[PDB]
Formats: sequence, structure tokens, C-alpha cells
Amino acid sequence: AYDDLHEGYATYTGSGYSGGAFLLDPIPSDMEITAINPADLNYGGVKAALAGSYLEVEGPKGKTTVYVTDLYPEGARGALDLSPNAFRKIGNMKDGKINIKWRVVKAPITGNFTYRIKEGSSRWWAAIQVRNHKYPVMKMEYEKDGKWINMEKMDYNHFVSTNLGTGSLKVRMTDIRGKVVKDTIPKLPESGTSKAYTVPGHVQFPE
Amino acid sequence: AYDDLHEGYATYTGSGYSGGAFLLDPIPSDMEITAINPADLNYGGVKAALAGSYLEVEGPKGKTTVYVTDLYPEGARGALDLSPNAFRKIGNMKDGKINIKWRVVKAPITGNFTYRIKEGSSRWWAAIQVRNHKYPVMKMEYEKDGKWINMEKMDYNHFVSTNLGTGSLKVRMTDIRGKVVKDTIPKLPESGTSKAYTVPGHVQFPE
Ligand SMILES: OC[C@H]1O[C@@H](O[C@H]2[C@H](O)[C@@H](O)[C@H](O[C@H]3[C@H](O)[C@@H](O)[C@H](O[C@H]4[C@H](O)[C@@H](O)[C@H](O)O[C@@H]4CO)O[C@@H]3CO)O[C@@H]2CO)[C@H](O)[C@@H](O)[C@@H]1O
Repeated sequence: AYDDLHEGYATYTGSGYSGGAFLLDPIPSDMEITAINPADLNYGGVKAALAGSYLEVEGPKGKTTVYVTDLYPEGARGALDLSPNAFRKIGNMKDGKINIKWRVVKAPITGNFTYRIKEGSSRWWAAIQVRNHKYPVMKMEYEKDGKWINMEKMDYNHFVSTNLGTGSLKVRMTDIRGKVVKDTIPKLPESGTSKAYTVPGHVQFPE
Repeated sequence: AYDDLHEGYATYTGSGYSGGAFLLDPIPSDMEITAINPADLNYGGVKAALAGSYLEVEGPKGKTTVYVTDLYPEGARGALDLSPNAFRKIGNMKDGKINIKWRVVKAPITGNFTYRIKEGSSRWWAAIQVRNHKYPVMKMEYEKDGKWINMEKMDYNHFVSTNLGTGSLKVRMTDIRGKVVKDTIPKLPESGTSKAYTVPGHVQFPE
């Protein structure tokens, strides 16, 4: 995050803008993105640890920054699958593969987290995704009865729990650096949400 | 051995015609029903094992048959909480509690199972209830990729699984006698269904 380094290879793909595994839609068509190998994605034993992170990637021709929107299933350790507009900046498009170096960097964003409540969520079971986060989200907990409960991060880039209780939810997020922030999310319905929805958050990870 | 009676105590109550734990509503008011204590309800480590079963109950003044619609949360082992139209037939209501002996009997019904697919159910997660069954439903399994998958019975008298797959769902049910029957339910919804729905079945337990 502050400092980090990875060696590997990039190729390029047209997928990941819609229907990517991390459910980060919609992604603007001009956005520089990448899919990420499973080993590096699940950093620290957390599924989709690096989902929605940003990477600076260096190729033979220069450097660029990409947003991580999708899983790269066949990728070895260190391997990335870039969007054409990113690959173009750091490599020769006449090559189908290039040597790269990359690192998690701070998100080029502004403002606070946004939360996405997956359809089917309720007090009984909920999947909560964090968006617009400056650094990878390693951990998400919510308070219930004076105790802090850990949520499992899923392959689809949402933190899940059961019996979260009623009322608004106090949550806290931990980034890849170990930085902790806290926030409150509106209450979950008694019955599974007919549709997914976003809710504005009020914190951000530190610079 | 064969078909033992269970000794216990009965009380009476007007609840269970509506809002019963087993979600068997609506129950017509002329029906003889009972709530049942949790130990006897959860026969075989299976939650709501006796839900929607029928019991013959003998009290000091006679015998009658009742439909099990609800849980008797505070009930001791052996205990039943009957509807008063049932209770009156076997005991004197001026006494609050009576000595009984009871046993599961074949349901006085006809026709096939009727399935109820709980609101919220999809191919991702489904809760499927069996109604109109001649004997307690101890087991429900569905087929996927040529394998049979056990579905956990819940306190609310539905069998539950996840990732049930696509296409029509081949299911099999097992009763308290060990009898197995097989049926087919049409494909589950693409995503969470906002209302519970009904699927008339095409099989019944033998007898
Ligand atoms: O038991 C008490 C209580 O429970 C209620 O039923 C709950 C279940 O307890 C709960 O586990 C169930 O959770 C489902 C959920 O409905 C689905 O929406 C969700 O589907 C996910 C899927 O898991 C993902 O992999 C996929 O990618 O996305 C979808 C969603 O977008 O999966 C979970 C898995 O269990 O939800 C039920 C609530 O409707 C009963 O209704 C209630 O009567 C009981 O009192």
C-alpha cells in the first residue's frame, strides 16, 4: 500500500467492464482496469482482498494506474490482465504478453466510502460491499450486543454475515495497512431486499 | 418395536390457527390442531420433524386426531397444547391439564404433496415446505450433477439448501417409516421471489 512490489506478466482483455466477478459495475468504458490472478487477489487469506484496489503497473514503455474489477482465473502469481487502454501505455500492443512490475497504490479518488447492499439482504443474512475506498479493505466488522462481529469477505467482493440484528449497523473497516475506520449504515429490512442499493458512507481510510 | 404411544400432559389454547411456527396457515377453524413440545417435535435431530404430522391423542374422556401446526415452546417432553375443540373431546376443560397418551398416525388426507417455495427463494438459496403429507417428512434431497444433496429442515418447517442449480429440480422425500418418494418441481426463480408460491406435487408417501 504505502510500499509494495510485485513482479509478473501482463496480457490484455476486453472483459471486466461489465459482469466482472467483483460486482463493481458500472465501470466507465474509458476507465483503466485489470483482472487479477487468484493468489494475489486473496492476499492474507481474505477472499477478494484486492478487489476494487488500485495498482500502479510498470511495463517496458512506461507506467500507468489501474482499477481491479475482475478475477483472472488462469493467472499465475504476479500475473495481471489489463484493459487495452492501460496495456497500450506500458507495452507494445503487437505483443500478447509483457514483463511487468506493480504495486498496490492509494486510490486516485475523493470523498468517503459508499456501501452496496446486495439484493436478498436482511437482518437474517446480508452482503455488504465497500466502494470508493482509498486502499484495499481487508476486514469489515459490525457491532451487536456490545461485541464486534467479523464478516467473511466473499469472492464477489461483499462482506457477509447472519443475524446482524435490528436497528442501524455500526461497522468498522480495516485496510491493507491495518488502518481502522468506523461508520454507521442504515438498518437492514425484515425481509430480503428486492433490489440491490447503494448508501453513502461517512468515512474514508487515511491518506 | 412397532408404534409406541407417548405418555404426557395436554393443555388447550386458541393459538396456532394463525401465525404458527410451521407456516401451515391458513388453518380452517373447524380443524383439530395442536402445538407440540420441542423435544418430541425435533425427533431424530431433525428440526420440525413432526411439523404437519397428525397425532392420535387419548385423554380420560376419549380419543381424537389432531394436526400439528405449531411449537409448544415451554412444553415438557410428551406435552401437547390442543385446540379447545379437540381438547373437549378427550378431557374436561374445567381441568386445565390432563393425562394423555399419543402417537403419530397416518394423515386423514388424500391426493399428493403440495410444495410451498418460500418468499426469497431462488436458485441461490431456497426454502421448500412440504404440505399435505401422510406421514412426517424426515428428509428432503435434491439432485445436482448426478448427486443427491441433503436439505436441512428448519424450525419453520421448510427444507433449505444453497446453490441448487438450474433447470427443473428433481427431489426425493423420506418419511418417518423410511419410505422414499421422488418428484419434480419446476425451475427455481432466477433471483429472490417476493412472494411465497405453491407447486402442486405429483407424489404422496405410500399407504
Ligand atoms: O432462520 C431464520 C430466518 O431466516 C430466513 O431465511 C433467511 C436465511 O436464514 C438466510 O440464510 C438466507 O440467505 C440467503 C439469501 O436469501 C440469499 O439472498 C443469498 O443469495 C446470494 C448468494 O448466496 C450469493 O452467492 C450470490 O452471488 O448472490 C446472492 C444474493 O445476491 O444467499 C443466502 C444464503 O443463505 O436469506 C433468508 C432470508 O430471506 C427466513 O426467511 C425466516 O423466516 C427465518 O426466521
